[PDB]
Amino acid sequence: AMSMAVESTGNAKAEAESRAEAARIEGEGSVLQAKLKAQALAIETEAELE
Amino acid sequence: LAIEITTNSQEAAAKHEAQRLEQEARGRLERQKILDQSEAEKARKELLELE
Repeated sequence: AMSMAVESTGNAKAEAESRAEAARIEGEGSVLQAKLKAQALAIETEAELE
Repeated sequence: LAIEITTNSQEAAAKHEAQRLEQEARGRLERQKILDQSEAEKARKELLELE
């Protein structure tokens, strides 16, 4: 029982930390997409402003 | 007939003692199947941990 218990806990922490680390860096990805697509829209309509 | 009864009695008793050896054998056959599966599962713990 405890054998396949640690089996199951690791086996699910597997498909867990997978999507988890993917989430980490897809998130910091959108973080800099934010900082950037900011300066995109921020000055598109700064020239179009004028 | 009175001698065949003696032969049948002694052969029946020996058959019972043969069944004694067979059944005691099967008995700890079960337990040792059991104890070796014990050790196998003890380390199947490490199997599935690391797997």
